[PDB]
Amino acid sequence: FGDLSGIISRDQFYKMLKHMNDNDCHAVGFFTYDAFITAAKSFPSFGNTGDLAMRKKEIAAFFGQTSHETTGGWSGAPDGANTWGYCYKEAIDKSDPHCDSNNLEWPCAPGKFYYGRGPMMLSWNYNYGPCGRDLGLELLKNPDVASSDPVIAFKTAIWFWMTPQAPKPSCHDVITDQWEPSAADISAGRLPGYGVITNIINGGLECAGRDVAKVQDRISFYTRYCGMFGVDPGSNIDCDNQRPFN
Ligand SMILES: [Cl-]
Ligand SMILES: [Cl-]
Ligand SMILES: [Cl-]
Ligand SMILES: [Cl-]
Ligand SMILES: [Cl-]
Ligand SMILES: [Cl-]
Ligand SMILES: [Cl-]
Ligand SMILES: [Cl-]
Repeated sequence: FGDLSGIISRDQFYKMLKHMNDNDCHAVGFFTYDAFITAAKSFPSFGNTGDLAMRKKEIAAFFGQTSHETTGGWSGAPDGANTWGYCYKEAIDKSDPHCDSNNLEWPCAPGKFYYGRGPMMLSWNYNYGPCGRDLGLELLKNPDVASSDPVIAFKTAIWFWMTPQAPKPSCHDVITDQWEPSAADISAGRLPGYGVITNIINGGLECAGRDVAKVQDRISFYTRYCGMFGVDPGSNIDCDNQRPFN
């Protein structure tokens, strides 16, 4: 129980991530199926909640979102932009420390930068802190471990997926039909669906029509992957008519 090898095979993993080992990509040989499988064993509920179709849809949504975060695709890329997931393992621009001091719980270590790392492009002291505590890693003091070890990389992404950050539910709860939207969520058009997941991850900079291009890219990866798993993507897939969470 908690081994996802029966739900997603090695062959499906590398077909999804068709171009991640290409010359045009940057984390060649870094993200492996073995690493993903190992990481997932640490979050037993992930990919093991609901019936077969639900389990597959969770994996499709997780890869849809992380593919976008790490994408190196472009219009006219070989086999389509939605085949270029996992091309990066961290932010290109590493100049910003990403240290937030408002309502500070999580100390920034001097000379350390909390730019995007790993499949979810985990950023900011207020993510590295609780993630490191939950995983037993000193991620604040050494945030580069999240991009030097593929299992750790995946564990940071799955941690993010599984962890609610009020008022946002976990991505896991949304995709497994466990999230009960508040009446504010409903009046805001945040209905359960992949669109809310986009909203959780980066809604402030993308949803309500703020960046249609990025949202469309998230959706293209997701629908491709759903087609490969033979599951239905569902409704409320877009977030252009949703207010961001805050
Ligand atoms: Cl699991
Ligand atoms: Cl492998
Ligand atoms: Cl596409
Ligand atoms: Cl650093
Ligand atoms: Cl949008
Ligand atoms: Cl289905
Ligand atoms: Cl559908
Ligand atoms: Cl919407």
